[PDB]
Amino acid sequence: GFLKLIEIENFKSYKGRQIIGPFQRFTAIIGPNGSGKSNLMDAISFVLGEKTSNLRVKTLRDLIHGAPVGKPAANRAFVSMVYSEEGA
DNA sequence: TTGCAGTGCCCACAGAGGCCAGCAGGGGGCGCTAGTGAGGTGGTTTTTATATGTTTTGTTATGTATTGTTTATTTTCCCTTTAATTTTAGGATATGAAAACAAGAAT
Ligand SMILES: Nc1ncnc2c1ncn2[C@@H]1O[C@H](COP(=O)(O)OP(=O)(O)O)[C@@H](O)[C@H]1O
Repeated sequence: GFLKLIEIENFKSYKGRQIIGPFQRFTAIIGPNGSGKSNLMDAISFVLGEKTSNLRVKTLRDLIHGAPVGKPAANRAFVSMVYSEEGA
């Protein structure tokens, strides 16, 4: 089928658990500069798995919320997707 | 002797014509002068002409500037040869990141 929606925890300006909306056949993510939007794609690649450098980040302990400043949100992060396919 | 018919003489006063002064006619020759007219001489200027001085024009010589000339040092186009310099593996490093182990903590 396709990807229904994405769930993030303590990752790239995403405090706590927030349910991102369900994804239709063609949606879009729009916002001004520095709004924290490419990080959604970074999480998509992350749950798919890829080396840290292409996520404009090193050592993979900087990916937690608040880590680039220097004060992490916690030592604990979830990311989770739900794939929706036909046959219910 | 006389009357009558006819003659002689003396005068005189118009009568007449030469004499004469007066006076007017024509044209000959001289005394004198006003007023031009022309001709000759002298003065003046003047005008042409001639000679001298100054300046203007023409010719000659020297210096400067322009054009040309064979050098002559660029200069620049064209070779063959290096001296950096770049590119391609090939090995080694490093720093990360899972992975396993060991250490609290809970059940
Ligand atoms: N964990 C984080 N917490 C807070 N701010 C962050 C965090 N990671 C990145 N940022 C900052 O958020 C800003 C938004 O950029 P980013 O999140 O990368 O996405 P986008 O490029 O779509 O704006 C950047 O200045 C980035 O440095």
